[PDB]
Amino acid sequence: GVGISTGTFNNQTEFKFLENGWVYITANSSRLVHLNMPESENYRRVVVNNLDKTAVNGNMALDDTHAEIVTPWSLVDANAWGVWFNPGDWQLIVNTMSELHLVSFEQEIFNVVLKTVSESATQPPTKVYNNDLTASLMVALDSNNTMPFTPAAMRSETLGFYPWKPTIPTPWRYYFQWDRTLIPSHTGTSGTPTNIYHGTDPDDVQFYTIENSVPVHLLRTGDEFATGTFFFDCKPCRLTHTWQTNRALGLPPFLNSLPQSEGGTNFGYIGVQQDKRRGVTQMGNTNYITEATIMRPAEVGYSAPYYSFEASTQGPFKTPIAAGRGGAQTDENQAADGDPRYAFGRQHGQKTTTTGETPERFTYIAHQDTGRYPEGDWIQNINFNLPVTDDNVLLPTDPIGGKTGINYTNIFNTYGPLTALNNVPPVYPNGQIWDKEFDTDLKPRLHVNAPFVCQNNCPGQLFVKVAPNLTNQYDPDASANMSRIVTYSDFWWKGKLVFKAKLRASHTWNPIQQMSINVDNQFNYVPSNIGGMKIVYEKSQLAPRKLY
Amino acid sequence: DPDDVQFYTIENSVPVHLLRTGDEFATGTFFFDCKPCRLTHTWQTNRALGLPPFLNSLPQSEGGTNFGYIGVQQDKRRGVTQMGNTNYITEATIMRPAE
Amino acid sequence: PAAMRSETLGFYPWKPTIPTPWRYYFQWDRTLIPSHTGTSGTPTNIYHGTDPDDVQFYTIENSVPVHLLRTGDEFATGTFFFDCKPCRLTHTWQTNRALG
Amino acid sequence: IGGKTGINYTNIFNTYGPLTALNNVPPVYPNGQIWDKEFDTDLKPRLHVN
Amino acid sequence: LDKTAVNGNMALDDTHAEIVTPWSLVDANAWGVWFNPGDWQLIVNTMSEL
Amino acid sequence: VGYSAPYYSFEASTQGPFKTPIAAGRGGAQTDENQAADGDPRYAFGRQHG
Amino acid sequence: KAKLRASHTWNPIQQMSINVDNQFNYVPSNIGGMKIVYEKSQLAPRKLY
Repeated sequence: GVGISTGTFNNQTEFKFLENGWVYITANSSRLVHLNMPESENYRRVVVNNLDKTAVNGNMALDDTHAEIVTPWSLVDANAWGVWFNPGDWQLIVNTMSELHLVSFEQEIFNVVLKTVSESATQPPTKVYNNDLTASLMVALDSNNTMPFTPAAMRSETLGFYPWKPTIPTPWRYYFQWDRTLIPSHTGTSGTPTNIYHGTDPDDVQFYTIENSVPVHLLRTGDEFATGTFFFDCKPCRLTHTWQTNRALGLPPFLNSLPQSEGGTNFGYIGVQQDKRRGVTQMGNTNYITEATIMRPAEVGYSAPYYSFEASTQGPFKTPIAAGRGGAQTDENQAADGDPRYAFGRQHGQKTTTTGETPERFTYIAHQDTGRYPEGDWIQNINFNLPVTDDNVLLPTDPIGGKTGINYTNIFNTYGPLTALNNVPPVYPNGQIWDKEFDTDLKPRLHVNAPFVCQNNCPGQLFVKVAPNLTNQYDPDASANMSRIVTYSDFWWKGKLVFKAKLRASHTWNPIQQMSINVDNQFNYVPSNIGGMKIVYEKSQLAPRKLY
Repeated sequence: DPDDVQFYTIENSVPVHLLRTGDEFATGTFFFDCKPCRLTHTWQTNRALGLPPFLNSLPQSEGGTNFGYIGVQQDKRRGVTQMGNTNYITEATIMRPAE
Repeated sequence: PAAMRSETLGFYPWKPTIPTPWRYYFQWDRTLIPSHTGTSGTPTNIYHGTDPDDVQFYTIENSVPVHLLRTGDEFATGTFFFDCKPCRLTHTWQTNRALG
Repeated sequence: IGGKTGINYTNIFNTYGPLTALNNVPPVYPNGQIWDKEFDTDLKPRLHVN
Repeated sequence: LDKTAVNGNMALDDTHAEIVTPWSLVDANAWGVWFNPGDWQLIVNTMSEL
Repeated sequence: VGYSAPYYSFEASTQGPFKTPIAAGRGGAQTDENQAADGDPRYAFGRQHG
Repeated sequence: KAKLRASHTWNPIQQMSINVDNQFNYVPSNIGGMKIVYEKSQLAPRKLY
């Protein structure tokens, strides 16, 4: 029936508590989605090459060169934490929960409406909107994962986070292979290094088309679409942060003299001469046992070359790392590498009533201190003669290559068989939830963008398109653009994402750190005098957990 | 080093079959447990993982010099980077799933 | 694990042994910029304290049952079963130059 | 390296990769440790040195 | 601070924070607690894996 | 077989510098105690333990 | 034991084929000389992510 509804709005979060301290969290999300017909119906192979920016010696990190295929479809993405949780629900979770399992995901398109636009061309402009009871909306769910995975979170291009604001899909595009050579330079280098785009190797050509690879449904106003329930197989995610670094693992030394009266200046003393002590050290040629030299079981965290850019065929890129600075939670200006910095618009958090194309940004400083403090590291000769001398110690202030701004910590890697590290914390709201595992034979131990990893497969991407509404004047033999009736679709999209969490328990006398509303953040959770919302970022691993 | 010495002899370690001109020896079927081997290569590098940026201004006519453009000033862009101390989002700087 | 400090039980049955005073680490933020015999002045050697988000004050009393053994009582832990991987009592000499 | 006459490239060098074959630590009688607890981290070390 | 204030002694750092409890720990996670030299001789000379 | 590491690397974190642990020590050090170097543990102990 | 390949894309992928620049590498010579040239294995492409 033309006038029969095919679905119901649902944005409730239901916490069905269950035996053994577990809780099934079913996140419902609903959105009115607005879709226009594509600029063209043709798959386009477009190449970007910003030789102007990189021609300036010293700017090679600004290389946007690439190739892509701009498809006539659009992508519906619900893979951001802000499509399923308001700040209250996130508080409930990250305060009262310890672990979080992804269970299932569904989505369905319903109440499809297609309209047409006609313009009068009268001296005072005016235009009218008419419904189409016969137009179709093309829907395609790529369940076999034949298409490339393009998680729109990276571009802040998922659906909106507000249940009461309409959203739009992202015009889907995917990469096309390309070679590219860009020798790095510096301000003051002569001439111009080789900055060349060489085209595409035939070995790597892959042109995917939804029409030729996925079933498509011609939905009308009285038709509906559902995906079916897809069950995840991801490893559990932990909502608690480890704080112990290598110096905080094991049995501390016995104190042979303790403070007699309380006070910040009354320290205690081990009271045993350092080379006369007892214990286990891997430093085999020295008798000194000190907190910096006592054997620890393994290593927490690793050092990586920071602000390294590596180059492969496609061009330079940055080397990713698991975590950033340790103890940098106080200041955003000291985040440095590792910690992710998000930029996004009014759909995804920025005060919806702001003006201008500048986005809103922040840097996520995680609570887990699995990081490094490069200005504290040093190498010294094996002979370990103390106190050390200039020639036998490589301080972070010693230039490498004669460059005063570079030091060995920039080129210094320590990931070995003894490394231990954690998965990336969830980022709310602008963070990804799940990411596909690489189809490489040997796999990375984690991903930096999504706390969960699809071990085998994870849900297909939903593609939408407004079916070509053709004028009578159509001739496929012409090279000119297809004449089309201006058409667009407002359709409701509903999702159901199921989690499972475990309720936390206190192991300590002291209380722990929790999310709370306070006067310094009161107004970030309520609409303004003109209805302008914003969703600020939230931590996810407040409570401490014992590493060892 | 004496502690590392290992001298082997076939005679003292394996049963030896004496095969005359009228004899034959068969080893017997062996069953492997090896991991699968893929006869396809992977062309993507870090620069080609994920969703490309939306090209605000596509080309209008074909030609070797007719490149597309993104249209948004780099410091003014939207997305994610691990370089937490800078606003620039670029194809060389944007976060990628792994390496 | 007391082995790291050589504070485990003794190794002779005929010599009595003492237990070790138990302690555990708190959380301290501490910075120390390395130097050499030749650096000028004194680089930062600062202790910052504790960040409230890493504080964990455990007590035995509030976490574990306590058994009050008088001069005629006994306490048996109960058998535990391990799940470790095997250890080898043999070594490898082959380096890369000796493979194949 | 860096002009320090007693620091050579081998001091800042790492050759660990997808090809490293290495063994577990041998027991040390009598001051060695017998067992250890695995760290409660999401990604865990391949061996303990203790 | 006194020891580490001397330039070039950073390796001798011992600073830390600990909780001193009224409890004592019984630890038998060492080899000598269990095996005498003769038993070790036997295990290491006659056994391959443990 | 085996790997190289930035031996006697000290790495700083929130709690202060620590020595980057390595799995195994030198090769050929069995013939000279002066070349024990990193990797191979050194045990210090008392009259309860040897 | 192997699995046959499918075609996930519009384009034709690369394949090994005899061509005039390489035909004589697979036939004996007038004096009976054989040679076996090396052949690539992973000709077909696949999507990584």
